[PDB]
Amino acid sequence: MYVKLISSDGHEFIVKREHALTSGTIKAMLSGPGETNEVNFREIPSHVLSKVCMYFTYKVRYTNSSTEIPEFPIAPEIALELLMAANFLDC
Amino acid sequence: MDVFLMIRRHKTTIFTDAKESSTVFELKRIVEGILKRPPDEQRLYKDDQLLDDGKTLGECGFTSQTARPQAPATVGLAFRFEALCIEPFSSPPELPDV
Amino acid sequence: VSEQLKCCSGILKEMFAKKHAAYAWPFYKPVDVEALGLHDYCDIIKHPMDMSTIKSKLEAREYRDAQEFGADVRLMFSNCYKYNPPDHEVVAMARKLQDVFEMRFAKMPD
Amino acid sequence: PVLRSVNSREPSQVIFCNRSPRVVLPVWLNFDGEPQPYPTLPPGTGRRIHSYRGHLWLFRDAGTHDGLLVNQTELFVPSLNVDGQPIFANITLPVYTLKERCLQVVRSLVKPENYRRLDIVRSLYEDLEDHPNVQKDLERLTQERIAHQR
Ligand SMILES: Cc1ncsc1-c1ccc(CNC(=O)[C@@H]2C[C@@H](O)CN2C(=O)[C@@H](NC(=O)C2(F)CC2)C(C)(C)SCCCCCCNC(=O)C[C@@H]2N=C(c3ccc(Cl)cc3)c3c(sc(C)c3C)-n3c(C)nnc32)cc1
Repeated sequence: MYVKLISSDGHEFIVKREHALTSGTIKAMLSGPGETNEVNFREIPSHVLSKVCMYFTYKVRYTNSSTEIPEFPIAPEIALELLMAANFLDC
Repeated sequence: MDVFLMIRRHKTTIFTDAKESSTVFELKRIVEGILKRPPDEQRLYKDDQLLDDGKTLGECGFTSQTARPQAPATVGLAFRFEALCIEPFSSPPELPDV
Repeated sequence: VSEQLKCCSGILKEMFAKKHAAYAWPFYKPVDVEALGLHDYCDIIKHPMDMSTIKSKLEAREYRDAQEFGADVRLMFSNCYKYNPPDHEVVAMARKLQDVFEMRFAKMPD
Repeated sequence: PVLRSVNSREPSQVIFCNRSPRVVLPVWLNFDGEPQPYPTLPPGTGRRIHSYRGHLWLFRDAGTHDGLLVNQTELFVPSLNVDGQPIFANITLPVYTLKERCLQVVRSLVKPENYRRLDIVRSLYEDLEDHPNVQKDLERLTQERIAHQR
């Protein structure tokens, strides 16, 4: 039902499994070759992974919309680190 | 109307949605379902403000405009009762030249 | 006068006929300045006119004689010629439709 | 000459409605398939549009040329007005992938000659310099219709 995403600096992020599967990397990590509940990221810190989880809820919420969706905001400060994270996670 | 919350305590953080008409107690029922802690053993805060179990999330100030998917509203959580302690997220580095 | 205004309705009825649609369609409804992206039509063209407006005035018996009806049909074409340069496709269409009108209007009983 | 407007002289009353927070640049594909820029729509605004049956439209961020959706698809083609009813074209943001959304923000802050001075992997440089492009997307959409028809 839920999955746990852990950041480089301890922080745990409990997120719906269906939300986290938005990421190709996460989907591959806790699926099977031919299954786990926790995923640890050694190189993604709190302020980044928190924003990635916000993107998951946003993505699941507004893909079903048909009339108007809002912009996904990104503060200039986080922009560079969030890009590198988005690349690693394939979302 | 759906409200998107970020339920926080120490170095834990739960991303979950809930109706505006939903009560503070029904949110404790979700926290129980995840962290395995009866509702009477938890408290919910909004910026150092105790929330009654009878009050709805709308009456607490969580609305469609405040609690959005891309920008969810923070809910404080405490167990036993311990003092409310939410560890802050890490700092982003200086805006790189350019 | 009653029999002449009956002709006019018959003329306008034929100008709306599908056989003329290939070049008549621009003049069916009033000129929508927003839809056509025109910022000057209302400055140049003081009295807008179209077949739809004329049809209403015909059914509302607002035309006293056939010469009042013809004046408005010629205003419609005048507005088009006034606003557009002669090389524009709409002018060629206006002329082809006026060819039809002037032919029928010239066989008006008296 | 596959994605192009048909030169029907059959009129079509349309409404363009900008329900994005971006300034929208409508692009009409002319009879040779060449893209033509039309006047931009401010955010939250709508307006009546005179177009014709079989005319291909495509909407963009006027500033960055980021692609936008129209009735939840990339291309808009007017039908014939049934009983003179207008055809509505509702322009919205797509749910961008977090990657493509981050590129947009990094592009809006960094000058193209300075992309090389960002401390990131070589594959993110080549993704930054690969600006959203009308000519690029038209190539994709052309091949999507070939496989769809076959
Ligand atoms: C302001 C704006 N903001 C965001 S989009 C936008 C916008 C601005 C202008 C327009 C105007 N519509 C177009 O440009 C449409 C959209 C697209 O489907 C392509 N397009 C065309 O008009 C194309 N033409 C055709 O398909 C045909 F001509 C083959 C049938 C173009 C782009 C190849 S040519 C249009 C550009 C030339 C504009 C001439 C400006 N003059 C007028 O509009 C005068 C006006 N002409 C016309 C007229 C124009 C062409 C033709 Cl064969 C017949 C009549 C006219 C009327 S009434 C009426 C219902 C019309 C259509 N009219 C009358 C009477 N007197 N004057 C007129 C639409 C949106």
